[PDB]
Amino acid sequence: AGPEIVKLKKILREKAVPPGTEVPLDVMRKGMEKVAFKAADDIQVEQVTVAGCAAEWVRAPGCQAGKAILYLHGGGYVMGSINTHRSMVGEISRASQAAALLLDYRLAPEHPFPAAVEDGVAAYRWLLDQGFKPQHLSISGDSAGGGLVLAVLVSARDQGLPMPASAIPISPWADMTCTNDSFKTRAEADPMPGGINKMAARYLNGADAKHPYASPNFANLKGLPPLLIHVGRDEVLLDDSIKLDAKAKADGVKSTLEIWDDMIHVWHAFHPMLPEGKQAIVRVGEFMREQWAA
Repeated sequence: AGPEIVKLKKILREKAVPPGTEVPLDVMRKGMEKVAFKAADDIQVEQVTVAGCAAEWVRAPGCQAGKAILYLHGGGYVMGSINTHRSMVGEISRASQAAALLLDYRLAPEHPFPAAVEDGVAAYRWLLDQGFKPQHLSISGDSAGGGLVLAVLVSARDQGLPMPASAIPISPWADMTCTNDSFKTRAEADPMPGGINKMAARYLNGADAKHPYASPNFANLKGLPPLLIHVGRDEVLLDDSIKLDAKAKADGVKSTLEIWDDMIHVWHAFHPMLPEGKQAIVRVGEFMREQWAA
C-alpha cells in the first residue's frame, strides 16, 4: 500500500460520522458541496441546459472536436452536483482528450426513480441530436452514477437508440438490494453503509429494487458496448462490479474489470493527493481512446 492511500484512509476515518448517527439529507448535500475539489484552472466550463437539466461542458486542454462523454455523477441518487464532480470529470476530459457533458440530473427524494434514468436517456438523446455520432460518444459515471451509466444504456437500447463506443462505470452501484457478500466481507477495509440503504429507500420510493433500470446487475445487457469497470479491492461495492462483469460476459458484452488493490470507493476523486487516482483516470481516458480507434 502506497503511503498516500494509508494517509488518505486515516484522514477519511477521522472525518467520518460515527456508524448510525442519522445525518439529514440537506446536511449531507451541503457537506458534499463544501468539501468538493476545485477543478484545475486549465479546465474550462460552459453552462448549457440539456433535457430540462442544468449541465456543463467540461473541457480540459487537448479536446478532440466531435467527441463527447456523457458523465453521470455519484451521490447515491440523492446528492452530488456539477460542482462536486467538476474536478474529477475535468481530469477524465484531460485523459480521454474529449469534452465531458456533466449533467445535473434529478435527484431523490424530490424526484425518485426513474427520474435520473429518464434524464440520462434524454441527455444521451440530446447528444445524438446535436450531431455527435454514437461511435464518437462515451458514457461514464461513478458510484450511483456508475449504475446509472448501465441503466441508461439498457433503457436507451430498449428505446432503439444506438449504443455509444464505450461505457466506463467507476465503483458502480448496480444492485439496490445491498445484499452482496462484500458489504460484510469488505466492510472493515472500506473507510467510506446503513446509509446506503437509506439512499436506496429514497431513490426507489416503493419501486422493485430488482427493477432493471434501478439495478442493472439484473438487466439484460445484450448489445451493450465495451465496458471498463473500475472498482477498489477495499470497498463494500466490490461484488457489484464482479457480478456486473459476469453478467456482461454472459450477455455477450465485451467487459474488462480492473479491481485495484488497496483502493477505496471512487479513489479517482482523490487524484490531487493519490497517485493511483491519477493513474486510474489516465486509464479511463486510455480506454475511451482505444475504443474510439477500434
